Amino acid sequence: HNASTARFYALRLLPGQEVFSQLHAFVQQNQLRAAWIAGCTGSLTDVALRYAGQEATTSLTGTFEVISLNGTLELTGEHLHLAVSDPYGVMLGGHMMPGCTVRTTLELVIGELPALTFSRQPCAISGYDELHISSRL
Amino acid sequence: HNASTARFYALRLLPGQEVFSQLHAFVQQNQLRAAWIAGCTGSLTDVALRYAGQEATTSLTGTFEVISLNGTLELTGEHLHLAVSDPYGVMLGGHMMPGCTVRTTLELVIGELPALTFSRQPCAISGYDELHISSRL
Amino acid sequence: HNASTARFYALRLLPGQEVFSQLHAFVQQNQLRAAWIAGCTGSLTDVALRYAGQEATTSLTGTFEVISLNGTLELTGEHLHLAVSDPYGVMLGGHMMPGCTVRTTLELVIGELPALTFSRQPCAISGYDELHISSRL
Repeated sequence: HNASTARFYALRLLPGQEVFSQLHAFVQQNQLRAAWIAGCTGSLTDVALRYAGQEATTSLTGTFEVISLNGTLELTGEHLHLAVSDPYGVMLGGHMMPGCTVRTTLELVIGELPALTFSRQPCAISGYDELHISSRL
Repeated sequence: HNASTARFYALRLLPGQEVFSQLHAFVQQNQLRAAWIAGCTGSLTDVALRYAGQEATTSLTGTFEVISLNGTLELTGEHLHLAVSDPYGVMLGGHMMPGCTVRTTLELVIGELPALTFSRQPCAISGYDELHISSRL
Repeated sequence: HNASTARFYALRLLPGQEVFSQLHAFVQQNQLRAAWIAGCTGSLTDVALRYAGQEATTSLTGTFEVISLNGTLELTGEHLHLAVSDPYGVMLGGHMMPGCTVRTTLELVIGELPALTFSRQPCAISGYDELHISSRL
């Protein structure tokens, strides 16, 4: 039924740290196999996003607040989306890429589903490696 | 105290599937009585949103990334909000309506609160059927 | 490892209620020490946001839908971000401040991490009081 209890972790990233690398380090340290971002708040200086249907990554630098950071992650993969707001309330969003740097802080609550395992397997329909959910066993 | 442990489900919707119908099918299959979207990431082609205070639904078609999908759902009701971003980072958001179609994928982590039951009961204050939380018992 | 199980609460705020005060009342009533917004949907009339890097709070009044409300909260502190959409799909976001009032409803699922305790301690790096996570014990 792809059901499972959940174990949660709370963490705070520091100024200057790059988000993707830190999330991967956390996933590795705790050997998370089926995790997702359950909650997130903070700020960024550098932002790296890949807009819908775009192949290239867009790099931005400024004063940004993280409005939402959603998605799944595991030992060998992830799929995260980010939305940020600037000093005038304007928001931008897309597929989060490596390169986002913490401004003052990034608070996160990450959930792990012990009974499941996430992997990225080729989907003949979309043509990309998509989320595959199987029992941890 | 309206407190409860939570059971989580992970799922992936496929290209071409309509979100509301699939969420309802999942709710029905597992007989979820007090669920909420704990995490979500993906993409859409068709988007159906009802903007703030509007009576009519706005239908859009294009290349969109799902930035956030939040809300509650249960056997006989739901209340979900969606935010999407286009190929240029521009975002749009509102009350999600039936009609949103998956582009490449939609990854979801849904939580269910076994000790509670969600229902929609008339609120003399707002004038609409609002979320009512009671013990599962 | 800053890990913990989670206990969840579901609640609905009423028309006219101010969000910060109600969240604090809920935190106080249940003596929550390490909580976060796990899910949220609803509408607002008055919106109080502090944009990225800004010192002053921006006050708005109108017809808004809550697209996302994220962040942590505890007995003596909180850090929440809000994103809202107007009658034309336009979104605005920032650091949520006291002053946001419910329009028709605000549905929330709040998680509490029993094994942890959140506090705000001075960070010599950012220069502000930041999230500090310690064991509940």
